[PDB]
Amino acid sequence: HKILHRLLQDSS
Amino acid sequence: KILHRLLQD
Amino acid sequence: SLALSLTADQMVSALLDAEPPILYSEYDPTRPFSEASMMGLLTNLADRELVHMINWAKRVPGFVDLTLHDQVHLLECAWLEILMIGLVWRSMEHPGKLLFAPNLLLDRNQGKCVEGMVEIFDMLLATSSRFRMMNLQGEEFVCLKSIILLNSGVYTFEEKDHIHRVLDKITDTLIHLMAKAGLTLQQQHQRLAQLLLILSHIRHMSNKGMEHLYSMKCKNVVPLSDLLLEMLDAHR
Amino acid sequence: SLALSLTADQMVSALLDAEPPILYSEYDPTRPFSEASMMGLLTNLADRELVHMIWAKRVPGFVDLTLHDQVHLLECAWLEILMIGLVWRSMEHPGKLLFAPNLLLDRNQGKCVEGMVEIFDMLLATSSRFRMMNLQGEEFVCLKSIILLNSGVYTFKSLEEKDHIHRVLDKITDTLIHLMAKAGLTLQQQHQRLAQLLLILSHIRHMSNKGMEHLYSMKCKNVVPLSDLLLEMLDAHR
Ligand SMILES: C[C@]12CC[C@@H](c3ccc(O)cc3)C[C@H]1CC[C@@H]2O
Ligand SMILES: C[C@]12CC[C@@H](c3ccc(O)cc3)C[C@H]1CC[C@@H]2O
Repeated sequence: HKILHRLLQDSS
Repeated sequence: KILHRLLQD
Repeated sequence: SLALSLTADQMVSALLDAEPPILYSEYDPTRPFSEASMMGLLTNLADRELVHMINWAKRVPGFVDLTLHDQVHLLECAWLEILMIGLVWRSMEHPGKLLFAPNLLLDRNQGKCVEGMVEIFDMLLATSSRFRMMNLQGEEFVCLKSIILLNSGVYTFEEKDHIHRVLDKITDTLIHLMAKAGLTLQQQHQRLAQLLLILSHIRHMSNKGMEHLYSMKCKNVVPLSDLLLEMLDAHR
Repeated sequence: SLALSLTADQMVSALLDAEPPILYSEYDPTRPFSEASMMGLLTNLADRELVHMIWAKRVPGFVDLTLHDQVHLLECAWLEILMIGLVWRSMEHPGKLLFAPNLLLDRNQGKCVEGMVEIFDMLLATSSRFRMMNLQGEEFVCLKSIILLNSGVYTFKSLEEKDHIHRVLDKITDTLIHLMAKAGLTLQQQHQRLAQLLLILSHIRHMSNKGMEHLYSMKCKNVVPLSDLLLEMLDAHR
């Protein structure tokens, strides 16, 4: 969904 | 300005 | 300055004594609400409250030491924050409702009457719940309201230092109150922070409310008093 | 959680180590600014900073939250976070805003964009305040974490999470106080300084709300192509 969602899950 | 006047009365 | 020589207990007394009365709205129970009539009620109320607020500010220690231009600026900056913290305070003992006036107690569903207002009601109600959870005390409330007056417009400005000395005094007062109430040293700084962080949320609600009020004005929904128009104007 | 088991010194270390990198602007300093040019640089910078801010995951206690709650806090606080970062690094540049090491803008360059100088003045005023208080790096990282956890905490069967966030917030308060005690401040001076710092967060909220409105107006006018990420962040506030 949200780009933010994707960024959070992919955080490094 | 109304506020300016009211701060005196 | 007399304000700086005030003890903590004298500070609290002065602030408690300067508290404005709870005013009634022009609510007419013979008629159903419209977007226009509800906005009229709330804005008529804010207007009468503003007059009392102006006179309350004059009694906040240190305030009258400022130039009229500075007093004007601080109030123009903080007026809606001050109205809102008052509303949240008197709504404390009414879970799910905002006590705008004794004859005007509204839940979020009644907020829906006005386009976009339920969002504001929800934020106010959330803040009210927070006060209730923290068991905010009246002495703490009056300190917080005075901090808002002195702080909100202080950076958009000697006198600056004077305002900060006064603000420091209010901090000392808040700590004094908490110690007197039996809070441990650690609990004191923890509660101080919790209370002050609320002011961030109050600022947020004021900015959102200001945009909404301006929106209603620009759609000719409600006529605002000349004073309210000028207070609103100061934010653009 | 581990967040609550951290010592004050361990909290400061964790926050320091979690600090995002300082990015450069694509700015080419041989070309005068235009309104579009300026907005482009600032928004491009903000978009890249946002990715790095998502730092958030390393803020003690944050990783404990649901994906939903993390999204909410970031959506609420992202511009406040960018702004306090900007104010912090601009501290030692009176009258200027250090957006990047290679993009140092003075007040008048705010006029390059309509309605922006008003924003610049507020940021500059906050910077002067930080400078006046002699704000320390250890205190700054504490304040920025508080913003992340506080700004959207009241916009929330899940009362256990909100209480966890409040426990973490209390720990950060303990940490600020610890730094002040270590710095030799008396009890009265500690409480006074703590109050002073937190009141600045009120002004930072104010600047964010104003900046959000300005960023929105520039968007609608199509005076600048905003990234998909930036548009979604902006959309969350409207
Ligand atoms: C009418 C509005 C609803 C709350 C209202 C208010 C009135 C009196 C108070 O003591 C507090 C708040 C001010 C405006 C702000 C947004 C909205 O337009
Ligand atoms: C481009 C704007 C100016 C500052 C900008 C910003 C960019 C990067 C930062 O690290 C901080 C701030 C955000 C927006 C907010 C208002 C204006 O549109």
